[PDB]
Amino acid sequence: AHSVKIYDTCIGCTQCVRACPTDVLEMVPWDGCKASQIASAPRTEDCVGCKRCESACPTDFLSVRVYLGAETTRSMGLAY
Amino acid sequence: EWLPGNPRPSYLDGSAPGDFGFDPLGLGEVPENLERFKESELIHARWAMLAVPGVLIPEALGYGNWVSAQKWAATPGGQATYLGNPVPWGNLPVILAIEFLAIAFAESQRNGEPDPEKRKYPGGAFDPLGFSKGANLEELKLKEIKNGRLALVAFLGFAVQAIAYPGTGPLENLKTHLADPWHNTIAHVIIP
Amino acid sequence: VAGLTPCKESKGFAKRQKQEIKKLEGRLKLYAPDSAPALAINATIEKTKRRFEFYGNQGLLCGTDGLPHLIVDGDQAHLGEFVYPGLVFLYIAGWIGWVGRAYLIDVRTSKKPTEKEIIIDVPLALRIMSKGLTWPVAAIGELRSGKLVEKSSNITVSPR
Amino acid sequence: RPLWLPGSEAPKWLDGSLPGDYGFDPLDLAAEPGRLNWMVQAELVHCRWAMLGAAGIFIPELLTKIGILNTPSWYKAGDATYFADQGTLFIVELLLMAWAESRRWADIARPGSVNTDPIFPNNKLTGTDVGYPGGLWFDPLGWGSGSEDKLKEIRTKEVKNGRLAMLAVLGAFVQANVTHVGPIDNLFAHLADPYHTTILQSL
Amino acid sequence: ANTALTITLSTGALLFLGRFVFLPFQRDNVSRQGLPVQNGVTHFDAGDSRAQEVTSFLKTNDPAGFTIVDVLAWGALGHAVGFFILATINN
Amino acid sequence: MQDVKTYLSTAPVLATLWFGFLAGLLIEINRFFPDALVLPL
Amino acid sequence: IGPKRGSIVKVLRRESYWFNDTGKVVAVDQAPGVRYPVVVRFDKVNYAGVSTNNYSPDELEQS
Ligand SMILES: CC1=C(/C=C/C(C)=C/C=C/C(C)=C/C=C/C=C(C)/C=C/C=C(C)/C=C/C2=C(C)CCCC2(C)C)C(C)(C)CCC1
Ligand code: SF4
Repeated sequence: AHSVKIYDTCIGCTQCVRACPTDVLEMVPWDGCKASQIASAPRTEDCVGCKRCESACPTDFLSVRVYLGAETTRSMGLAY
Repeated sequence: EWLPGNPRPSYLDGSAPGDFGFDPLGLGEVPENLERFKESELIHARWAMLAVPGVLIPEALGYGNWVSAQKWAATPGGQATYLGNPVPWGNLPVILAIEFLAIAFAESQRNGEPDPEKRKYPGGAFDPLGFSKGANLEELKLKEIKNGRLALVAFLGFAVQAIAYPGTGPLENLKTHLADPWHNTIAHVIIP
Repeated sequence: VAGLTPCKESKGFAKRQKQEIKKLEGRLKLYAPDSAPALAINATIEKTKRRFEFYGNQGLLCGTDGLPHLIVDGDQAHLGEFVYPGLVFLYIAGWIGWVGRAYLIDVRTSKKPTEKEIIIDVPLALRIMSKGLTWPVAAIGELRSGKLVEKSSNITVSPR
Repeated sequence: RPLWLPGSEAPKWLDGSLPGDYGFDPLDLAAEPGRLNWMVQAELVHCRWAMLGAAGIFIPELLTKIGILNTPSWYKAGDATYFADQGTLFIVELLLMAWAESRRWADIARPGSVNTDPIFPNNKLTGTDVGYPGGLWFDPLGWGSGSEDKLKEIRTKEVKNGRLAMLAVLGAFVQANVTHVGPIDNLFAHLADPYHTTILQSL
Repeated sequence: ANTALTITLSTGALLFLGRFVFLPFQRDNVSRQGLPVQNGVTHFDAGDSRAQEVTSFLKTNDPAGFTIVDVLAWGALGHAVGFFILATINN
Repeated sequence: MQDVKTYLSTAPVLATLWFGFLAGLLIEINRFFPDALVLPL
Repeated sequence: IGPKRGSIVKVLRRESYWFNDTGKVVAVDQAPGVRYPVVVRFDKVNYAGVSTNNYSPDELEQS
């Protein structure tokens, strides 16, 4: 549904994963930062699109980026 | 040397005839614009030096100024009096179609020269008296633009005297100035 | 000028003076002549008569409505309508703009530049509020010396 | 050196070399580098135009009060008729001011450049400092040369007499605006009743 | 008046300008500007069959390249000037 | 006064003291010189 | 790598808040493979409220 993209400006601060309320983001190993980890979005079909990860990203400009695309019953947040 | 002590710019070295360094606004700063400005400053000046005898000598001989000898074309009948004699072919569609043919053939043949120096001073057929093929060449070109800029300032004077004082000509502005010169100046135009 | 009669010879402007005192005179009829609210209306009438005799003596232009109109083109008769108090204004408004600009330069080279804007340093402020008196000589002086404007290489620019 | 305000620090730009320096730049109008070169030239024309101004405002009006010239007042001198038109004399002045000030403009910009004659170049001005055009046309008695301590005193006397004339001429201007009486008569109305002829009484 | 002489002389004046005066000015400009170009290619090169420049209609036998389109262009100005003159005279 | 004058130098107090002086001045201009539509000077 | 620690740099990154702004370098990572090693501290925060950001040496010049 929603497309969440991680860019190489990430410092591995992990707070995009901690702010995620639908378990989209996970921290995979990486070689481009001091923390040696970058975020990724394997369960991007579960993304509501709330951009809590973009609110918690301290990198200017943002490393996690959520693009609101086709919206399904996962990304609409319904219970009915 | 239009201002003693002023630094002349890098694009005005003094080797040009009349290169006095007068460019405060920097219009000739572009090199290819500056080559057109040098062949524009001379056609303008040569038309202006063909205009100052075309204004004063008709006025000094008594056939009116350059405005009242020009208002006949707006009139349906003016008959085109030349030296006090009406020419038979002096109709407005006749003399404009010749001017849009003869001058346009002259200006198109002028623009066809690829050399940027023969566009300035062609010579040859346009110099039959052989002064270009003489001992003095640089000072006569300085004589061209010093006389030319004087007539260019003169024609600017000629035009704005007609706007400020309609119905009068430049020798009639000279005769008005020669009577009481401390009362009738540009301050009559500046201060109404 | 612009089809407007002068207010000293305008019959509509004198009509508005007549119907304004008459409104205030009828307000005075229900008070005692030595009472305290009657002194306020009597001071209002003398304030009105001072106003109408001031508008006619300044060469104001009155239309068909009997109202003074301002000519802001820059007329030699009408300088005090727009040009004279505009130059008085822009001097005062440039004084506000020059002492606020010079305060920000004086606090940008400080230890905590953001605490000097919520808490304005009055000895630093009052020593340049006096200096805003001569500000056209200091604004064009900074313009000619290049200190008024900042070069675009040191200015935060949003991307295309 | 004495200063305009005791107990006040002199500004770093006014260091005391300039004739007439009393450390008086409270609003910082000559702080900038290269600016104090322009403000001395501005002071020198203004002081000399005011001493020319004070000799044409007060001296012919004083001799009118004695009655040996019968010259009109300076604020009504623009209404007086002459052999030339009053509007015409403005533009003839600013064509002559276009020459005299632009020769002065190049001296401030490029010093030592326009001391030579435009026509007969053997005639050269002997002035060395900026703003002091020594020569036969301007200093024929040669009083502008000598020791530097002696030259500083006579340059101090130009501007102290010049700043007084600036205040004088600015005073005559406001006196003729709110009282409409010439300024020698304003002096003679102040030696009769000084406590009743004051700026508050004239508003 | 004189419609048959005013129109003929004014068309012949503009065709004299088109053939002998402004023909190096026109032939240089139709080569410097060239054909109209979209995205680096000609409109006919991009696929428009209706944008092909005609060559049988432009096949001129004049030695200076003065074709029948230039007859229809410079002669059209000679009638525009010629009816400018006739309307101004008849007033 | 190392902190009382710091509070008095804050943004709302200095806006109140300046605009109290500013509106205090412009009212007192509008008493002795009222109905001023044209500057005579 | 990096220009210098404790030096004044100007950011050439277009999408940063501090583009054409004076910043102070506090840390340069000398480990290989790091894309943005130079840590630049700024006197002004961005809209997120932070002043610490990592840039490459290609996106900074000494000023
Ligand atoms: C010499 C020669 C020749 C011949 C040629 C010819 C003869 C030509 C002609 C030509 C012509 C014969 C042309 C014509 C043309 C025409 C045209 C082209 C027309 C057009 C028109 C128009 C278009 C107009 C318009 C209008 C209208 C319609 C109406 C309104 C107005 C107007 C006017 C605008 C040849 C080849 C043999 C060769 C040799 C030489
Ligand atoms: S919050 Fe931003 S900087 Fe931190 S790990 Fe996630 S994407 Fe990287």
